[PDB]
Amino acid sequence: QSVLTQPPSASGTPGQRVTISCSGSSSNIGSNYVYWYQQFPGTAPKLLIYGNNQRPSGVPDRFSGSKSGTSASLAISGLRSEDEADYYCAAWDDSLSGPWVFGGGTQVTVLGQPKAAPSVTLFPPSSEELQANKATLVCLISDFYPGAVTVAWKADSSPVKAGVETTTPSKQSNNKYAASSYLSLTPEQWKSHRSYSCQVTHEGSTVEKTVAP
Amino acid sequence: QVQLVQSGAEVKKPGASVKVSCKASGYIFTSHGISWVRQAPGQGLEWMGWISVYNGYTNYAQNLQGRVTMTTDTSTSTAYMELRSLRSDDTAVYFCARASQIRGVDYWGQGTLVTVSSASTKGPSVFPLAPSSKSTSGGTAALGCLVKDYFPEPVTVSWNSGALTSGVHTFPAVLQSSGLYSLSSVVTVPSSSLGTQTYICNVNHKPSNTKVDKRVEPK
Repeated sequence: QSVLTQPPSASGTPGQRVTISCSGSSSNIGSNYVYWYQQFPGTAPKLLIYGNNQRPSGVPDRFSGSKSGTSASLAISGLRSEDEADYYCAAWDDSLSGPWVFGGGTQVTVLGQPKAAPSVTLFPPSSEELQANKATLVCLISDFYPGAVTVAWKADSSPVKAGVETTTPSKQSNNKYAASSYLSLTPEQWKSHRSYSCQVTHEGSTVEKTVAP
Repeated sequence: QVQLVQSGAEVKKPGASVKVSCKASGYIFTSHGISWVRQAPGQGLEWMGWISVYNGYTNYAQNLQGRVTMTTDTSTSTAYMELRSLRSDDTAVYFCARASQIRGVDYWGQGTLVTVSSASTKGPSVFPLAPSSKSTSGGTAALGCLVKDYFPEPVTVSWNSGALTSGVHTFPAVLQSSGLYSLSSVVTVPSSSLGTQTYICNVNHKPSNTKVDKRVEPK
């Protein structure tokens, strides 16, 4: 659907200059102004570059835009963790695809951050939930990097396959990652086992927390 | 000081219409156009059209097959987008944004999530995740709240009416098999504070017009 073409991903380590290409044709980039946007999860896009290469208020000059022929480029100099976001190009377009077109977005990852094993907290069902004849175990996984984990659940020592829901890791305010997993059970299942465990695998090694009724 | 403030998230049945509003401030409303851009969850930005606040000219994206109408009210500095004959493929965050020739689409509203579904709104069930000796790790203790079985997105969570922010993480929601969402919010606090400090999670689910303030107390 996007008329302009950007790479789906770009990456670098801190202090690198990362470039993101945006290609189109004569009716858009070739003849018209290009714009760039930064978007963080859950937030609106923010204008980063207008008019091919101008920075609006508050955008620091380590972001630079350029254009040549029918392709444009955003350069993120001095890369740092706060630059992890999606970046979109856009342009006016004089063809039938116009009047305004977007690229498909580029997700920027910043590598070379300090590795960190996860912290795991496992909450039992609350007394309130049990009194409502339901039960959820809540496994919260925090302060890890890189942002990838797997979660497995056990009842006593037996693997539990059903009733599990697991979120994709996302960044904490401190730029490390967190994730969550839930196990739904009946109150009688909760009460009838000696313990339940959540086992988190990160970078090949595991951290497992156990709770007991 | 340019700001565009949109109306709240909404759920709509297939075949219904939605009208989103966008209140502009910090500049002369008629001096710029207003564009609308939508974004399906996790996906890219799609231009829908734009209107000249000053002279009324409009241009709409062909792929919407005539289903969008854009209007403005100069007296209240508000722009509106109405999308008719809704379908589930219309589920998206809808953004208002200011438009002009030089600066392009420059300032954007905060976005409005419109969920198109035959299911009815449902407010959350909020349960405390109580601190205990088992949720404490050398000087810090975790406590939280579990926000269960709501529809549609979004929910917001604060702690102590916004006074407690350091050490807070609110997780993304998961869409369960029932078609309802659940999420959690957790705070890491000093163990010593557990006595004499209070903790209330403030859950707002605007789609169902429900707010829940749940006290989270030691077991």
